[PDB]
Amino acid sequence: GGLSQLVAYGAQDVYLTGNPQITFFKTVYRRYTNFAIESIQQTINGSVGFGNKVSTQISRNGDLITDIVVEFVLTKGGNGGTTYYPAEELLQDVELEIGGQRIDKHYNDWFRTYDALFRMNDDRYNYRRMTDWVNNELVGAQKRFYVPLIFFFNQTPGLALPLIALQYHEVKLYFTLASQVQGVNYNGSSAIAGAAQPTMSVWVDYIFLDTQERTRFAQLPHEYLIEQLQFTGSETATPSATTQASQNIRLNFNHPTKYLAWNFNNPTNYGQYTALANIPGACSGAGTAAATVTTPDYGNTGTYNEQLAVLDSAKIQLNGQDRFATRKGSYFNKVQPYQSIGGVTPAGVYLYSFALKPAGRQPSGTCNFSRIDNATLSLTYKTCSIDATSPAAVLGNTETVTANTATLLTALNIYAKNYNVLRIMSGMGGLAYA
Amino acid sequence: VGFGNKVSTQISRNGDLITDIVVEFVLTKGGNGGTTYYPAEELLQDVELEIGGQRIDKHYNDWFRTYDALFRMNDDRYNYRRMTDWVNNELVGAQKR
Amino acid sequence: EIGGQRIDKHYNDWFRTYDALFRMNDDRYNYRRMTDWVNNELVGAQKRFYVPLIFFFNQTPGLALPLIALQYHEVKLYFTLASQVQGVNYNGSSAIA
Amino acid sequence: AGGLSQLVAYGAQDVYLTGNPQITFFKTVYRRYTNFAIESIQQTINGSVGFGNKVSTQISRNGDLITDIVVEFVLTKGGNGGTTYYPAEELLQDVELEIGGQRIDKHYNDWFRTYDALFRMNDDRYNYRRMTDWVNNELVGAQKRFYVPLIFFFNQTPGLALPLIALQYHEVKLYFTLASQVQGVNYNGSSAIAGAAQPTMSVWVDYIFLDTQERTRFAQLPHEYLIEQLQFTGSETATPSATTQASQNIRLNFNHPTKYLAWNFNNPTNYGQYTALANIPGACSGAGTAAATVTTPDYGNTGTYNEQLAVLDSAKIQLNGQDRFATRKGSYFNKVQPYQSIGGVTPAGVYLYSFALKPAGRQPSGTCNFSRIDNATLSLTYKTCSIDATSPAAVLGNTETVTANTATLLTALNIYAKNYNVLRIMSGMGGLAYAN
Amino acid sequence: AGGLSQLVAYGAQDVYLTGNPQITFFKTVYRRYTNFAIESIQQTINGSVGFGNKVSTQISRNGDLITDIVVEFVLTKGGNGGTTYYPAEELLQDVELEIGGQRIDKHYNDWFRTYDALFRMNDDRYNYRRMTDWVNNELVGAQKRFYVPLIFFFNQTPGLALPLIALQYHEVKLYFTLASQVQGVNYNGSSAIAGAAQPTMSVWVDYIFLDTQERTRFAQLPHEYLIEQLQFTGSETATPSATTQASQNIRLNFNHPTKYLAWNFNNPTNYGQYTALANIPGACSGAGTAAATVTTPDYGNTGTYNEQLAVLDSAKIQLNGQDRFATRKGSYFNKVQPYQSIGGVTPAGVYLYSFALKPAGRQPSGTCNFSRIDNATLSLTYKTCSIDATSPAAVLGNTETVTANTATLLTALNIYAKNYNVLRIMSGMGGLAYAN
Amino acid sequence: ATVTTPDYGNTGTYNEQLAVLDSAKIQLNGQDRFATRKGSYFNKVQPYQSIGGVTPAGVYLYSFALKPAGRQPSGTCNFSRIDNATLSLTYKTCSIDATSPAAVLGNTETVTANTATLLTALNIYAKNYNVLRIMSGMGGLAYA
Amino acid sequence: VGFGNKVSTQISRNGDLITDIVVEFVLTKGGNGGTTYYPAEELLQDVEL
Amino acid sequence: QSIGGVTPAGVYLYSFALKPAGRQPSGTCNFSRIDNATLSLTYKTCSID
Amino acid sequence: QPRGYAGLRPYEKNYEGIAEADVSALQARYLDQTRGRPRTGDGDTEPI
Amino acid sequence: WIGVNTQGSSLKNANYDLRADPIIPKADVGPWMMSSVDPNIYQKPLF
Repeated sequence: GGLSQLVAYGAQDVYLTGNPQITFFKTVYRRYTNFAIESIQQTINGSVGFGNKVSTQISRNGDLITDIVVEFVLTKGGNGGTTYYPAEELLQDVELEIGGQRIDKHYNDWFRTYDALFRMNDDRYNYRRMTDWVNNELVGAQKRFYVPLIFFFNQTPGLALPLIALQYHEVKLYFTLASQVQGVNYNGSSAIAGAAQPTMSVWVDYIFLDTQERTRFAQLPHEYLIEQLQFTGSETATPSATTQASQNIRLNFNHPTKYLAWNFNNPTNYGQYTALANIPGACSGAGTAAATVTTPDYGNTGTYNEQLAVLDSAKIQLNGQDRFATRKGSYFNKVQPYQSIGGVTPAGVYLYSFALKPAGRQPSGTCNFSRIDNATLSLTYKTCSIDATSPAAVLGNTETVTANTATLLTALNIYAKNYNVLRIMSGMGGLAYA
Repeated sequence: VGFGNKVSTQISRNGDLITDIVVEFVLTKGGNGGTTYYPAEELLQDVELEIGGQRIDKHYNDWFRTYDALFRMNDDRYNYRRMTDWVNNELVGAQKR
Repeated sequence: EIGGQRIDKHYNDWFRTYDALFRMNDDRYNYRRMTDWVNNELVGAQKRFYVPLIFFFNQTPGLALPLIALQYHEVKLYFTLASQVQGVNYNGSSAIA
Repeated sequence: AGGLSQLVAYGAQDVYLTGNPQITFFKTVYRRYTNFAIESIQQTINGSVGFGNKVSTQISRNGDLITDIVVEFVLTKGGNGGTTYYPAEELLQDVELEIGGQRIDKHYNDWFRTYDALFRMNDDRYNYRRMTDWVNNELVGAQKRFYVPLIFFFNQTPGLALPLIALQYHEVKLYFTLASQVQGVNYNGSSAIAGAAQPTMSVWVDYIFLDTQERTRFAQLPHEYLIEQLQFTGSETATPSATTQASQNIRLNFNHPTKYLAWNFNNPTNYGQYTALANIPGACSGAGTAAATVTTPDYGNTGTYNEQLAVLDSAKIQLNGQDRFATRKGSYFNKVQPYQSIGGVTPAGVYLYSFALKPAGRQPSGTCNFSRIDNATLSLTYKTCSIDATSPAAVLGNTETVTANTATLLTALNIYAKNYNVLRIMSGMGGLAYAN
Repeated sequence: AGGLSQLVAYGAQDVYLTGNPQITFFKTVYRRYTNFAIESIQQTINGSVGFGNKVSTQISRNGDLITDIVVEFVLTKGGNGGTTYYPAEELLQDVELEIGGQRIDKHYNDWFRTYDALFRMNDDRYNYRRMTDWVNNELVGAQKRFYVPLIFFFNQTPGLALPLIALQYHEVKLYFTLASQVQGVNYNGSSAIAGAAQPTMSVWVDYIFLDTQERTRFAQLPHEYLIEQLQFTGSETATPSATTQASQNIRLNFNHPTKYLAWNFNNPTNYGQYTALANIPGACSGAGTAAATVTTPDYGNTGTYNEQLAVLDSAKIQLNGQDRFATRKGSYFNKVQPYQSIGGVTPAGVYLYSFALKPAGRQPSGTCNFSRIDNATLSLTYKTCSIDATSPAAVLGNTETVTANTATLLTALNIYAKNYNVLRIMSGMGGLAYAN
Repeated sequence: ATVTTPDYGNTGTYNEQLAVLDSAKIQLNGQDRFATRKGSYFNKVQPYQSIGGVTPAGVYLYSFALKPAGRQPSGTCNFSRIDNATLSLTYKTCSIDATSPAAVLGNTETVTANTATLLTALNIYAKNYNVLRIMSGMGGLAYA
Repeated sequence: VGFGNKVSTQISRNGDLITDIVVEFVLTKGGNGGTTYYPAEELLQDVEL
Repeated sequence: QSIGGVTPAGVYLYSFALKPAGRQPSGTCNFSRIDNATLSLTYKTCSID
Repeated sequence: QPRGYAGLRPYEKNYEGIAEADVSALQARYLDQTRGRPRTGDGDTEPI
Repeated sequence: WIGVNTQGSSLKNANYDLRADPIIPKADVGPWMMSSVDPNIYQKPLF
């Protein structure tokens, strides 16, 4: 049996097993510090409702904080298929403030873009179960959604924010709730009579440290290498059915950037990054007589069908020099994620990494835009020649074209993720670089 | 071995260390597709591990189901399901290991 | 197997081949008497058969395994029973009800 | 090439076989030996020979040592082929060996049959049969000279040649009892055969002639010869029944280091019948046809390997109330024991249990000393005799634990034990070394 | 209880078996041996092979030592099953062994038949028959390859491997004579078979390849091999009459320390026929039915154990006018001698008388030195050939002193003697120590 | 008579005409170990010379030992030191009509019954000598 | 375990000394009340120590 | 094992003692040193008419 | 001989299996005492 | 291991009566039949 393999040994094995360093059959576990984790509700200041601004202050219950989950309770304003990640749409934005300094900020669209690029498999599925209705629920159904935040300290304990080391500084979360949420209080442009206002609660998971560890955090200076989001909105060089639109955007970005990400969208419909079409799932009623290529099948707003995307090609130019050769939109949609993330990105969402592994915590190559005068994103759009109401026109067409309904994707959202340092000393914190 | 029976085995001292253990079963379908649910997992009601006569641990069919429900995922979970159930619409009389 | 180490392995066909070559005369006839029905027995007949093993220690006292010198090693035999036995549970390809 | 391709295939795995070689196979050494010759000499029988008569002979010191002894008999068939079964063996009812007046040993016609059943084999067995029976379909009136070799310890090997030369003041005598009846020769079952002839008999001894110095050493030096002896008691059987499995516990009144026990169950009136009669080929007179009678054997085919006609279900030897070995089935004693210890085939109804590794040789190889057992016993369980012997289907298709209704006729049990003793010869005299 | 109960039962009588033990049965130590390899190498045949031809082969010096030699033949059947009897054995009429131009030995087809009749047995004998005859009811036109192993002293044991290596200046050759006719192959009795194939032949020698040290010693050292030789003379038989008992005194022109004598009576017309023909099953062509004749044998069943068809009533061997042993009956030589000395079964018409304890072996065990005996004579008494061979009752029911009238056809007598001599090899040359 | 099913009680036979091996040789390290011999040589002669028993047709033996049936080493082929070892077989032509008795019984050396084609499996066995070392309560084979 | 079978156990070293030993059996009646007599006793043909 | 009498159905005993029926203090189970001694029961299905 | 030993088809001298005791040694007792009462441990000793 | 012999080779010729027999020391009187039976002396007799 197995012995016949052990004896099969010679010079070619020496590089693999000679003077062996490790085994696999005995693990040394590392003794760790003594700690405990508790989920504690924060008080929401202000008034919760659609379109309102509320805020919360994180209470000093524990020593460090990590995960933050914002609970929302919404009721369906219509039947199954009318909503799309509505809890995500609702949390329009969240701003992180430490010591009165703006540290970071996320947007509903970022949560959608981020998810589209970085979550995957059953992480992504379980993730949707917490922000949408995915079991064919009907009008009036009530659900509590759990929207995790994705600030640096909300992703790893390694960057738990040491509130204990911030005795003098408040840590606050400022939230903007959307004026409308699709399939909840509005249906496209129409209001839904009788829709309920949201119930909201913010939960913070706090780490309790024992004496030696707590003391070190409280007294020692720290430098936490964290990530931040940069974001600007732009008008899209709106696609046309007659030609190929083009655009060159100087990006007002800074800091060592692990990656850029972007999408084109129809601001009317949360998560719509692609054109509408009369092909199954691509529009409300798609595939039948009732199909309308003016309204999405909200429950199926996102798609992997690149025919409905609008980016033909793109490049990033730095101070007049090409950073890389121009690549097709499908490179940025399918290859980049293959190489850098290992997940599957929806059509209309694009990524370009400067990092070997942008999805991780450890720096693995960055582009420092603080040293670049003219960082320009060059975008070439597809020609919107396809009659979206004819599935044959869509499904049988060429690489350089898209749906006539693709011209509705008039908004452009460009994101960048970078590294910075959150310095903490003598009970206070703030960023090393602006 | 049979339904409702308690059986046991002593692990043979053939190698130096042991890791993975797989229990094989051969089951047949007593009805059509849609009638079973992880039947090999259901069948193995529980397993108790003993060293030198001392209990070390014990798993239950329900635990296997709970464990799977919580800790396996994606294609690991599907591949697991393939190893304990009939998932290609097999019919009555079908035999599977 | 000794101490978990495989020492040897024989097959029904080996016993037949071995016999065909190395046994003889009345030892062979008696062997046949211990493994078959040689007196024109009929259906339903019952007999106890004795199949001696042919491992080295089963051939001479000179090689008797020293269980006494194997204080830490077991001597074990493993057997596989045939899926079918001709004229006992099957007749060529047919099962015998 | 050729064979050299094998010689060059040499390495560490060969050292245990050929390194520092001790022997070769391609040059043998024969040992030089003494100068001796073998002469076959007729001895004088003292007494009348006939059926039921008892005679004796004294072996003359014609040579120095004696080995083989052959008793010649001449019989005429009292019926046709198929009516006799080893009749010269049956005829010599028994033989006693006496040295110095001490009884050294004794063999019985049945022992010769049991011994043969267990220890002779193949052509050795057939050739033996050719010297004691009619095996070429001879007919009534056919005359044949039979040779019955004796099986006393000095008849087994030159190595135990009896040193008559060293027994100057003691005589060696054999006593032979001739059976009152021999089947198919002077009686057919219970019926006397009119006109049957009385046997002609002669005893021959094969004597070893040694040279001057070899003779001197044997004549003058004391010698201790390791010999075999046969212990034997005949007894009744807990006769098998068609209604129940009979059982029996027989105290074994044995002594001495015993190599093995041997036994059989037989029909007291049919020589060599260790199995039940049946209407299956060879198992009864007329078997295979309408006239078959399961009260009389096909004498020429008395012996059989068909276990279904045997009567022992199981047996064990118990010593001082304790099991000596696990209870085994009758078929174990009949088939496996001799497979393991002898290498021949034993006929159904004949059983062996060895306390020795190689009981068929002369060299001691493990013994049970019954002189050190208070209460040895042979425990026997019999098969149920429920099978209708007149119907071959009933016989051929039956189960392990049953036998023929005619199996209850095997009422006799013969238990033998073969042991060692020492025959001490000194100053011209000799007798058995241990009394018990 | 159990085996431990036997060990504890120790007494005075165990001391002579296990006290101060010398050996154990449970620890066999095997001897390390010189490394070697065996290769079967085809030899050429000088001269076309066919019936009646004389051909020969020189053994090549391919290896160092030689043992087994097998002659292959391909024969065809000139009639159906039952028409042949050991035809490959018959075909190899003889073989001579010559070293350096001088004869060492010579074997003949009849010897191979006699040798087999006496010394092979059981399955060995059957397997041999399977290599020399057609034993599965093959039909006319059937063709197969037949093997006839040689039986010269070096062909029976590695211990006598012939040191071709030590015979650097002397060739070793085998000369073969093919029979002019072979029954059931090219002739049916006296009638030639039209279209009969001539035999294909091949001679194979098994060579031993020695390692360096063993090889060197054999090449350089002188050697002495104690070997056997076969002496043989065919002669006129005092053919039995139906009116009386023929008798004969045959001067035996034998020499050397003879191990044993052997002989047979035969009908030279029919190879292997050592007995009278008769109308009893297997004893003649068509025996048992309307077509039976006692002029032709059932060739496939030529050999028989029915002594009624044998021609020797009794015999003795005289040495210088002194009876060697008392006169014994033909069945003593046919049945008792081989029982005692070989352990196999000898067919009717074949006789053995040993001067040795173990004539079937290689180790000397008592011999008759005929080189010291002026007059060695075999004295024979024949049976009266008065039984009507065509009437099975007449044969099967006959008396000890008579045989079938057809016994008169056994006019040829073959007397053999196997003896020891020494083959000496030195300085590359060799031959025998004694000339006679 | 059906030549697709054996008389099970008489499955084995000594009738060489039903054998399927015409001839064979063993080749070691690209060179012949012995000259090719007929199937009947392996079936009848090897056993004659080395065992003294009688081997059924269809079963073959080639000994490297003088006395392979014993326990005492008497010559071995060490395949552990042979890079290449091959058994070379030649089969008989299975042209004989098995259902027509004369066709079998009266045929030649290189042919057999058409039913020979059904013997599709080949089982090759070898017996070698190793050392079982036992000491201090444990043991195993010296040469794994 | 079954009718006519020979089975055995090696007692494990769970404790230091042992006393009571009880063999459990599960049997099903092959007939009505009155047809059995101490059947678990009849079943345990023997036991060796 | 512990009493030698016969107990009616529905009444159960588990001894921590060698001889619970006697006065002598054979072995005992000290619950004053045991955190949550628990009796775990499994009931039969009451399906029979 | 033309081909030298390629070294292929190797073996390992004196390969013993894992030691398996037949005596079946007693199970090892624990090192942590039984968690009895957590707050009223070792009796109370009520007075008169 | 299996126990000493409380009887051994002594009970071959035991005393029927209860009066202890006079001990005869077995000491090879004859050079032929030696008679391996033991003496069998009573330990604590009736007296």
